[PDB]
Amino acid sequence: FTLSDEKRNHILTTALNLFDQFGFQHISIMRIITEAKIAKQSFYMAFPSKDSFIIECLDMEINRLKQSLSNLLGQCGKDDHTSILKSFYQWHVDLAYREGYNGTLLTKAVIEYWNLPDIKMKVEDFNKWKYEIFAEYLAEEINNARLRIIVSAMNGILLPASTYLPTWEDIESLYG
Amino acid sequence: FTLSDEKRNHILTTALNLFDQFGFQHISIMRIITEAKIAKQSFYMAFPSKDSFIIECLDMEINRLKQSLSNLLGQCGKDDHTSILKSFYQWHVDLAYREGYNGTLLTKAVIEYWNLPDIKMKVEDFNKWKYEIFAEYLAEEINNARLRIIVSAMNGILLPASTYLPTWEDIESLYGE
DNA sequence: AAAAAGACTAATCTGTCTATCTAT
DNA sequence: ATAGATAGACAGATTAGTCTTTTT
Repeated sequence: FTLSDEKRNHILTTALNLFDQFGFQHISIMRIITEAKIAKQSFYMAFPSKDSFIIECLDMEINRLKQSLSNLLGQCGKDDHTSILKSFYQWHVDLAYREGYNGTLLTKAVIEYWNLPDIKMKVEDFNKWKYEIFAEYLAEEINNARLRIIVSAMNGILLPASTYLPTWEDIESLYG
Repeated sequence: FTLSDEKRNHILTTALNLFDQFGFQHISIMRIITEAKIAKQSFYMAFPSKDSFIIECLDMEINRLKQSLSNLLGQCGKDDHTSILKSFYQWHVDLAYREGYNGTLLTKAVIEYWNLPDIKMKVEDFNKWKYEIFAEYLAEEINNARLRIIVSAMNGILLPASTYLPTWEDIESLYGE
């Protein structure tokens, strides 16, 4: 009748792991219901439809990636512009350089869910946020021409089935 | 027990136009058959299953992307490395600016079919082919640290819901160094 | 015989939604 | 009565193998 946030946040986390491992298509409600040690009726007292459940899962993953990159950049010196560059590269690395990587969860949401314009907007607002939060740290050094190439090159790393990825020493030569 | 190859390409091209705008899991084979104005049994005589049809659809797209890039870089002036880099850049922007872009058809096949290992191999074979055919025309080594950044910046243009696309003058200033 | 159109079916699998059934 | 499990059940679609009729 009123799903507890202990249980409510369990269908979200269980589905997010099932979605990142596989896909939005393969993983069904019945798959998440059993693995989250929950029933089917109580799942609908907090989420009306599956499309609302996918949007809810996307906002949680976007906020997760937001805090993940926010803390990683704040651990370097304000004048150490090279440490911010390496943290930005290693952040895109530990995502793509993982076992069973088939793209980020945000890229999957834009491919399967072109029907809802709010989903592509939610991902676009984060990609713009990732660029602007990275330029906030390095605004007095790297110019906008090189910044757009740095971020676009880092986005090419997140692209699955990509070859000839730019190493850190390759990124080191761009700064100087 | 055999099918006309003219009809074979009609089922293949109809599904490709359906997948590039809607993805693989949205379009069913009953929709592909009804959209191609063909019969349901003629689809199974040529293609044994649905995954065999998808892999055949991926091989046709890669060979299409191969000739499209081989020609665009080939029609450029000989030893005009700047004009080739400009055509290589405008090629990725032309793909990302196509209406209804939710990702490359290769990216969808990789994401939506993680189970089939040969799908991830064919796209990896294409991206490996794309980087090496670019170093050939530029008279540059296959290990140029600049080249690895240029191509990866172009793939970032093909990212779904991308933003802050680098301008041509940005890619020009890199190669100018 | 060859190909090509036409539904059958069947075995399957979901999306919600009903109908209780408790323990609390 | 709240909360949460535990089921089938309506309603669609669905992929693959069957059967019929037909034109070349």
